[PDB]
Parts: sequence; C-alpha cells; structure tokens
Amino acid sequence: SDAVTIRTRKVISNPLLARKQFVVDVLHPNRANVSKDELREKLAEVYKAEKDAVSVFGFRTQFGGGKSVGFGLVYNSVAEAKKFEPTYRLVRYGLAEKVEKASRQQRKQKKNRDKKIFGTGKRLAKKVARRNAD
Amino acid sequence: MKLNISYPVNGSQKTFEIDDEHRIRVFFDKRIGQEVDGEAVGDEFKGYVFKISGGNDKQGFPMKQGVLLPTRIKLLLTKNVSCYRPRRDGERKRKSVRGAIVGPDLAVLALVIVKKGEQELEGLTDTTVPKRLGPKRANNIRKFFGLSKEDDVRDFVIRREVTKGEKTYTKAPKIQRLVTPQRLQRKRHQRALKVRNAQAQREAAAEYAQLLAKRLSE
Amino acid sequence: ARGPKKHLKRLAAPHHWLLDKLSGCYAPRPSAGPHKLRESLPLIVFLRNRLKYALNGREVKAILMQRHVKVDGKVRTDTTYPAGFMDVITLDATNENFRLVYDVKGRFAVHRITDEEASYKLGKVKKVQLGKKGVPYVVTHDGRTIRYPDPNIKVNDTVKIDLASGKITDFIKFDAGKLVYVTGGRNLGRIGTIVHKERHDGGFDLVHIKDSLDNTFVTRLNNVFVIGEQGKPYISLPKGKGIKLSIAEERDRRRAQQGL
RNA sequence: GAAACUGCGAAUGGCUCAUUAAAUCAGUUAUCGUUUAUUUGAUAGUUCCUCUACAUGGUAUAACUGUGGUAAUUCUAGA
RNA sequence: AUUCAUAAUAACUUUUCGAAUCGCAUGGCCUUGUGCUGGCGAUGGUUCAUUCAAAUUUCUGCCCUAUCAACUUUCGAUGGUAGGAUAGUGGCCUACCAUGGUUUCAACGGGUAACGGGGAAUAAGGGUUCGAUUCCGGAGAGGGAGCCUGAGAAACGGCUACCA
Repeated sequence: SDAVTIRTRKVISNPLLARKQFVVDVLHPNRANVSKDELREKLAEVYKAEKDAVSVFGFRTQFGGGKSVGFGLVYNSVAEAKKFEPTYRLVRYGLAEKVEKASRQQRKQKKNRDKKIFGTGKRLAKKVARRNAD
Repeated sequence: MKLNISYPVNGSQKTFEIDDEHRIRVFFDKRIGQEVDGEAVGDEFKGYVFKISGGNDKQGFPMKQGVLLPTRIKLLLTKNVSCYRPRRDGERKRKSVRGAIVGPDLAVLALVIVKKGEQELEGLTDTTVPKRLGPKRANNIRKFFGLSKEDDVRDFVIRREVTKGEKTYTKAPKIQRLVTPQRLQRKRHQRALKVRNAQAQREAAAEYAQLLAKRLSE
Repeated sequence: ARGPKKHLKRLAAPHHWLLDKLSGCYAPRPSAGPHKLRESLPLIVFLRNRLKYALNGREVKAILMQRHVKVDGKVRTDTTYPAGFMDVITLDATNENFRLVYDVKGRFAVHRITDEEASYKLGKVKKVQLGKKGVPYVVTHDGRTIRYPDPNIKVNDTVKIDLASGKITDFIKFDAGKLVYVTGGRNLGRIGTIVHKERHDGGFDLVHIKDSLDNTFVTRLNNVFVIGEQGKPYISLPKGKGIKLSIAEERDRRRAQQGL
C-alpha cells in the first residue's frame, strides 16, 4: 500500500465546549482498515493537537473496502479534554483508569442488606457478640 | 428475673440477678412511675429508693406507659410515641405490647435510682462516666459555664484531643447561633432591600398617577 | 391516574420537534414554565437537534450548567426549560444571539440576529386587569406580567418588553393595515395584513388576513399575533418572509437551486 | 466524608384487560361551578407598644456512649 | 353577559403571613469604631397571574336479544325551598312539600367467549371480519371495605379489619 488520506468534512467549531467537531473519512485503497491511533496522530499533526488531546469515536467501513467514514472531534488544551469527556472513552485512550467494582447483583444485594441495619450496627455487633458469648 | 439498674447522677448502668420469689414479692402490682424501697429486695440495697422505669416480659415485648391490665394487648401505634419507630410518613403498625403493671411474668425490670442508700455500689456508685458531648449553642455555652452577655464564649468551648497514630491534634464543635458580622450584614441588607423596594413602588405609583392626570386633560 | 405525568414518550411529542422515531423511546418532556409543552421548544432539543453543538443529553447538561445559555437575559440551567415563541436565547462564548420564530412550513426556525435588536421582545398582551391594591397590570402570552401600563393597551394586542426591567416601550394597536404573524392551526407560520375581523359573540372571532401575494385566508383570533405596521415589522422576519409557496413552485425553485 | 435529623421524591413508571353496554371512549364545548406542590412574572416601610434580648429567646431528641430482653421480624425497652 | 376585577365603611378571628436561615466576595465612608454602609447568589414566604395538571361538564355517536312491554318511587325515583357536606356545581344527603321522569324513535331487563379509540386484514366499489397487544384514555393489584401522610392516593414494591 502507498498511503491513506484523511479528509475532514462538516467542521463545526463549538466554543461552548472549546472543541472542534468533524466527520473524518479515510481512503485506504489497499491496507485493510483504519489503524485508529494513526488517525489520532495524523489529526494531531493536521491542526496542532497533541494526540492525547483528540478523540475519534465513530467509524464504519463502506461496503467493498477503501473508504471508512467516522466522527471525530478535537479538544484544545488536554485538561479540558479530560474535563468535558466521558470516562469510558478516556479509559479507552489510556488517559484515565478503569475502576473495578463488584457487579450489579452484588452491589444491589449489599445495598438491600444494609437497608436492614439502623445506624452503624456497632450496638448490633457488640450485642450479638455478647449474646452468642453466653 | 434480671434487673437493669441505672444511676443517672453519674450515669452508671448495671445488671443484677435476683432469683428468690420471696425477696422480690414487694415488686408486684406496681406500674412504671411508682416508687419502691431497696430494703426487702436486698440487704446490700438498704436505704436505696427505686422508681420503676420499664422492662420486658419473657417473650421480650416491652411495657407501655399508661396501659393497665398486666397482660399482652395489641395497639395501633403512631408517630412520636414509645415502642415504635415509623418507616414512612403516617405508617401506623399494630404492635403487640405489655401492660405497665408489673406481674410475675416479667423477665427483665429496669429501675432508676432516686435516693442513694447509706452504703454504696461497687460497679454503680463508684463508677462514673463523662457526658459524650458538650454544649453546642452559644447560649447553652453561657448557661453551662454561667457567663455574661459580654464574655465572647468562643474561648470557653471544649476542645477534644485525638492522636491519629502519633501526631496529636484537637477539634472543637462549631458554635451555632452566634453574633457575627455576616449576620449583621444580612440583616442590614434585608432592611435596605425592603425600604428601597417600597420607595421604588411609591415613586412609580406617583408617576402612573400623574400620567393618568396628564392623559385626562382633554 | 393518581397524580401528574412526568414522562413524555416518543410518538407523543409535538410533531414539529422533528424527533426521530427510532434511536430512543422517550421525548424531552418540557418542564413547566412560560409556554405550553405542546407549543414550546426545550433547551435540549434546540441545542442538540438544531445547531448540532451537543451530541448526547449529558453533553448539553455540561454545556448548560457551565452557565452559558441565557433565555430572555437570564441564565438557565435546566435541560428542558421550555423556550417558546418570540424568545431571545443567547449564547455568550460565541457572541451569537437567536430569536425563536416559526418557519414557513410550520416548525421552529433558527433565526440569527445582531447584538442590537436582541435586547427586546414582543408579546401579545392577552389579558389586562385592575390588579391588587388598585394597580393595573397586563399579562401576555409568555407569562410576563407588567404593572402600570398605558391605558390604551387593550386585550389581544401587542406590547414590546425589552429585557432589562420590563418597562414596556412603544406599543401597537390592533386593526386593519397591521402586519400579523400566525402561530396555530393549519395556517401556522404565515405573515400577512388584517383586512377584516368579524366578531361572533359567544366565541372565536375569526380574522380575515391577506398575505403579500393576495392569498386571503381566515384564522381564529387566538393564533393572530400583530407585529406592527404593514411593511414595517419591529423584528427581523425569518428567511423567505412568510409566503407559503405551493408545492409546484416549491419544486420549481428547488430545481432552480440545482445547477451552480 | 459513614450514620442520623431536616427537605424532596416514593401518586411517575412498568404490567395486565377481570370488571364496565350511555358506563368507558372519540370529536366538540364549559367552569360567570372550582382545587393545584412545582416552573415562570409581579408582589409585603404599618407587628408588642403608656417599663421590653434584636450585636439575635427556649426546649428538646435522633445519630452517638454505655445497660438489656426476645427462638424469631427492617422487634425494640429503660439511662 | 354578572352580586366581576377592585375600592370604602362597621366590626370579627383558639390572629394566617409580614426572613432569629445559608454560601462566596472585602467594596465604600470617615468621628477610625473592629462604627456606619455595600455586592453577587442560595433557600423560604402571603396573594394574584402563568405552567403542569385535576374534577365535574354540553351536543352527537356504540354488539346481539321482544321466548325482555312496561320500567323508576316502601328504602330519592323527577322537581321546589332551605340546610348540611364537599375544592366546588348538583337530590350528593337530610327536613318539609309537590307527582313527576323514560319508552315501539325499543325504555327497563337479559347476553357478551366487550375495556374504548387511533388502527389491521381484505386491492372494482360499497362493504364483511378483527383491534388482549409498541401511541392516547380508563380500570385493577387474590376479594371487598376503610384510612394516615401529602399539592396530588381511597395508594397496595403504605397501614388497619374481615374472607379465602
């Protein structure tokens, strides 16, 4: 393969969020696919963007290969890129960390078990220790 | 028949065990609020006077103030009364409860000391416990320490100490209902807002009236 | 059913929101405010489905709650604050001003305006009354009430509230020879001049309106909104100036568009 | 920043079609026959007063500490 | 279209409301007192309007059955007056008094394997059949009744009683 080409269309400036929104389309006549991080770096060197401050999220390849169309947006000043952005995408680009939590059933069971305790249960714990002691 | 004794002068609490039917016979047919003597219940309790406060039967149901006929009856309890705590607004469960007249079927009876005897108790009179929390309102601070109206009670507040693992530091309650420049400023703003709005209304009404008189000069 | 209603499903939203019937099973449900939800436009619809600024619901939540979008010169944070007709929604970080004026076809339009003229707003005075303590007060279609109006402001008429403190400036009468917007029923969004008003006692005084191109029609008086002298409206009219083209010449001009 | 007090919500949803034959329901009116938290807009110089806190009145009570019963309940008793 | 809006007089009331709340800012004045004043907001607050609603409501429209031709009024059925009760109209109830009200233009009764509508099938038409079911409206949480809280519930992932 010789090259892909990335064209940005319908560019909208959104100063309400300090960002620019656009529809990327890439012509990759040979390779297979997009290699999305290469597009992030390419859009970084297109405007001036420091590629950890960009995010392209929507992508789908046209029928019969070659053309892939998606939606992508650039934030200036990567602090706002961490600010006005959903957490799943920031984890997806490695600029955040996924928290681990128990699954929905365990959380619901724990909430509906400590709905049966009034107060801290320190009196209940002390009382049950004393009352099964003798 | 266990006996939960309390001494509220120092706030000490204990449990005692009496297992003779004849040394407990004086306790029968008294409601809560009555007063008994410590003579026939114990030679250790000579001179002590008790008030009957509460208790629980063999099944563990409590006793309710007021109800006679020392049996178990079901009552529809509402908010802000003993023996019940509501789960949502206006809930009134029918709970079963025991009569306040003390009979032989009681399992635990709880008493309050009202006059200490000539001798003392090892775990009750000797033991004393501090109150957990000092006063929080500023006038309650003044009433607790017996202070003046010009005393600046912020310096009398109790500062409880604590060590995290080594680095000791103290904390003190935030005083409530205090004279403060913020409150005086807010009161000043309230007065100024009222008078300014009223004057604006008066002058706009005068302008409307003179406009009407100007219009009706035809 | 035991109380009020808080949900508004898709297929039950107002049709002129142009909400896609798939991709979601609920509609914004404009919360209570100045306008009826059947004839309003929430902030989320305006900012999400018209200017394409936000993409999700939380996106426009984060746009609004940074204290940006002002409706009638007052900061709104609610996603479904019901911005209605003749409202003057403004955006600070882009230095842009808007005015909700109905499109010719019937739904809401996005009418850009200068910074001047965005400091006033017309309102159809709907009932004038001697209020409490003997003061007179007018109340218009947008829920505004104004105390001490001029005695010549009568019912079904138009006043001009600016934005600053109310304080109604020069107002309009209601007769023949006056430009008129229409905001309800089949003849929605059509601008013309009153030629005749027939008053039926008992209800629904129909109005005869003649447009720019001599297509007369009639509406009920509830939908009439007088906007000033013929040829001199006090606002900027939307694109096309409200003509209601028939579909044949709509085809004609649309293929006239095609080709350069 | 747990617990608990306070405020709000829990009267929306979601499910089903047993009842119901001018009943429901649809279009069309009415409220000069009324209730409405909320939202939006306006709105309140007048209060005890012929001896007085206004640089600011008072009580509780939870949570808490520690004392207990009941086989058991989202049981609760007394301090 | 009014005994409307509103205003006035005479009073009346277990005298309702008229801010003892909170955050962020450190401005201004001098008699320099830690004196006077002042911003940007938050939360309440009586009434009126508005919005979300609610509740009653005018006209007209439903499937089969005459082997259902008289029905309603002892125990409100239709109307009058007055009261009570309700958010309020109203026989909604009560006291008294009138003898009315519906119908072969199908009353009343009976049946429904009946929730109603937007709608679906069926391409000459009109029609014949369906609509429990994605939207609108009603009703109900095993059957009934009652009720607290609340702006809004005769609520049942609220309570009480009875029945199974």
